[PDB]
Amino acid sequence: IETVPVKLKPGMDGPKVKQWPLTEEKIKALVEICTEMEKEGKISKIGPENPYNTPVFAIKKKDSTKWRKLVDFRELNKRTQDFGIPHPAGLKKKKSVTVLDVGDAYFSVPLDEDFRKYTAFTIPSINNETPGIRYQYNVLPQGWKGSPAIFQSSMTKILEPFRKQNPDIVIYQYMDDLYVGSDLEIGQHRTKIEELRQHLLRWELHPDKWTVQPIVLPEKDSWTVNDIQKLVGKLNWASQIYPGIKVRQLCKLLRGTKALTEVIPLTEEAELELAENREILKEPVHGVYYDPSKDLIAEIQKQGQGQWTYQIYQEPFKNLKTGKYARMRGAHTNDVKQLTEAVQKITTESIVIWGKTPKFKLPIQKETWETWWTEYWQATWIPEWEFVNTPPLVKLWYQLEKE
Amino acid sequence: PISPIETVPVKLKPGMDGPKVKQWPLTEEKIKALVEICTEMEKEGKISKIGPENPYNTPVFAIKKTKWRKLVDFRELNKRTQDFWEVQLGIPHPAGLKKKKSVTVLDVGDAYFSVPLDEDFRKYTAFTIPSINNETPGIRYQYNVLPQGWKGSPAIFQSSMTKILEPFRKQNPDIVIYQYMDDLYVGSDLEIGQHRTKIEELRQHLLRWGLTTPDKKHQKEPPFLWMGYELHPDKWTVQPIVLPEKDSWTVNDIQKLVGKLNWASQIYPGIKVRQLCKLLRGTKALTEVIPLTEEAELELAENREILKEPVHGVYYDPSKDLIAEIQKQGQGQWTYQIYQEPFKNLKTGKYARMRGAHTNDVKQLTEAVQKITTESIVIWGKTPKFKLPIQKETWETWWTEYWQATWIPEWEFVNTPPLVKLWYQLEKEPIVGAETFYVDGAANRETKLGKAGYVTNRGRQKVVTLTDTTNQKTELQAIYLALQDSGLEVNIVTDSQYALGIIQAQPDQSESELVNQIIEQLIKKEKVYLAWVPA
Ligand SMILES: O=C(COc1ccc(Cl)cc1C(=O)c1ccccc1)Nc1ccccc1
Repeated sequence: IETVPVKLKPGMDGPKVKQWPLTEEKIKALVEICTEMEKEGKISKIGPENPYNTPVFAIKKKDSTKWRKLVDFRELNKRTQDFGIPHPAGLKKKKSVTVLDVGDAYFSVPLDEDFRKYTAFTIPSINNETPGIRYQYNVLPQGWKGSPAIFQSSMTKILEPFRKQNPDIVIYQYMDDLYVGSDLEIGQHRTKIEELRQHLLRWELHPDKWTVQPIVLPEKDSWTVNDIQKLVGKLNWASQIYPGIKVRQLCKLLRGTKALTEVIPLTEEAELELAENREILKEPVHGVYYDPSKDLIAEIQKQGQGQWTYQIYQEPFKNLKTGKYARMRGAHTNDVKQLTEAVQKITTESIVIWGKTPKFKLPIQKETWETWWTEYWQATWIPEWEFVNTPPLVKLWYQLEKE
Repeated sequence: PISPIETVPVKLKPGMDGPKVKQWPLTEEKIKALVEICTEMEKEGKISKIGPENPYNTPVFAIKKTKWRKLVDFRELNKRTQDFWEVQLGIPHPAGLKKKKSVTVLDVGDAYFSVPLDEDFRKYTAFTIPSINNETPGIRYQYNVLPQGWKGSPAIFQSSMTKILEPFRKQNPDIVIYQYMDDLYVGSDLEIGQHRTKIEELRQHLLRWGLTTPDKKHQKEPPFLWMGYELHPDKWTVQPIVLPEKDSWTVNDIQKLVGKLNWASQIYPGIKVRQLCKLLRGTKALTEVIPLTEEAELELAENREILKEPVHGVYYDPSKDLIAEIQKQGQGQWTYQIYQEPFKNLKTGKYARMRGAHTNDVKQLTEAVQKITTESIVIWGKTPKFKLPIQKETWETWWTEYWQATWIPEWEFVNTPPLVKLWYQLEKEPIVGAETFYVDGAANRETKLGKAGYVTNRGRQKVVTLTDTTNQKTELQAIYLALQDSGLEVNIVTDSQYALGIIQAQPDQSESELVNQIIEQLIKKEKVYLAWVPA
């Protein structure tokens, strides 16, 4: 099989990202994994004249004893020429969607001779009592943007029979993944999947449920100066989203220097105002649409007690989607573990709906994140991310979301 | 001899061309000495007499170390040569080496000239041997091997050595080899006689590849002086650290001193440089002489005693627990020692007080834990069990409700005061029966003229006029005034966006002298409730 000429974007030089320290347990695994890939001719050791580098590490998603190798090509991907995969809006509209890792399909296609060097990666060594073990690819590498694109013709060809046999099922491909969606009953759905698996072996999401939860202001028997002050703080800020939100009559019940604990009887005006504000918050703000030409942003706030809120958007205050995530069983004492599952969860939803990953604003310190995230990562892909300082009010606001 | 190894394909940076710098003029003496040298080299196959072709050139010099030696200046060729993979710039640490019954170092110095050079790049290494004055044309040469001083030599040589050792390593994996510069450190737990035999087998193996064997004079022995340490069979130590005794100290003298002492504060428990560092105030020149105060004298006197103390580490045993204990030496300052067996430390250290915006002890502890975790993973490929001076209750109470993702790996509590804890905890709800201060602050940001004050539900009021302040400062002072004029329980209402920040993070240390004054008041109350309301 031939090799299509692949190139870096005009003016882009290859990646030179440094390898982050790996634990001995992980190094041993990549060594084994890599030795075997070398034998199968998939990768080759390289010389010192190759200055490029991409980080690599090892994960474990489904299987237990087994280790998987995950290479972080985000940078090379950003510098790789453009081509792709068509996104079907019907995907999100399916009762059930299952993800399948078709990363191995690429080990069959050779990678352009001259582009290989840009795939250089390094297995680190403990205490540096050894030089790193350098390699580059000979075949399409997993996680690389150009892989699914080049193996595009071969994916439609092998998928067509199943798509023809079942024109009521939608199949979407992003990176190494294949998102398969249908409406069939659970059992019939899963049984229908293996049909695809078996087909593939020869070469559990539910979007409809995904609610768009609203904000719910507190309702109380009696209101204290403090209560009003707090409702007003949130309302005010929230008016950045909804301009019909007002706090005039409420703010008036604050005129005076009363004890923070004193009960204030709501006037009828403050009541209507509260009533008008509640109606307004019964639905998402009108006019927010998805714009393909812009980047999707995912912001996450640590609510506490294992709770997290997020908002996907492209323009500030114009949320395409908002939601909440409650730490899964067992992450009780690990913030970093809850945060990584949320990112994976938010990224997967994002892929399903718009076919692209969002850029995250993570409420965690860079050092904290980079030191441990791979310990819990399980996806074949990796989103972009920056670290931020959660504004006190944004958290207070979305904490109000309805349950 | 030249190693029959395949060459590494080198290139010049994007488009650039070979260097052309012109030969510095030399005397008849230095020229005759170089001709001697270059003839001996041409013979060994190292370099080659070339001709008219080559447009490139590099300046050759002659230094005396006491016979004449060559010195090619490859700076220009080095600016034009492609980049190579880091020649491994990750410095190992003694605490990471696994003990070995026997370690033997093997020197491969002139090995640089033992590895051939990409015959395609050779032209770029052309240099010239001048004629007496500037008379007739000089003799011209080119390198057939890795030139000493050229950008790519260390990397290519390392790479080359690595390939050459792969066979040997395969055959005997119970042997460890560390490649550092021109040296090979070979260790093993075999019996001395067998070890010695393997060294000779290896030495013999390298000979086969044109990588010559050192003499018995050039043969180094234990302990080994490496990157500043002394590695002994059963333990490692720090080379003696000496401090210059004088009756005259210049600015430069004191800065270098402070430098060496700050370095030593890592391995040595107690080094202090406050009094010496003070001597740098208002200095006007690096050569100015600053009389050491009494205190700077008492200090520099005490450190000398400390450095005379014996501080050693131990090596790594993969079969014992990796433990790390931490201590809060002072606000924003921590000391840590990582060990396996009690009292036998593998490594130790400290993280300096980084004066910044605002944070808290549990957070800083949390960051000290992180830096150490990354350090161990790098050195031992695993994270240690932590013994921290903070209660599981204190931790669970702080982490569980903090706005930022944070985490501490597996840890235990050790009651070695001072203990790290929360200095204060703002109330969750307004305090009943506690006065409520409605504070406010305003200042003409241009005239820096403002006022700060409050009015309480109890009818208590105040207003102070501040000369030369900022909006922020008046807001914060409004709060400060409220804190100092109130009882042990206060409710405080403010519209300061900043305060909203204090509510969320509740710092116990900041860089602002004002925020710090407020923190001290906060800490002093029995209960305090801060409420923010839009302005
Ligand atoms: O028992 C150990 C543990 O250290 C080692 C283990 C393996 C190897 Cl290849 C080298 C070392 C070094 O000491 C070393 C020397 C020099 C530079 C860098 C590392 N050392 C030792 C034994 C007998 C004698 C002296 C030391």
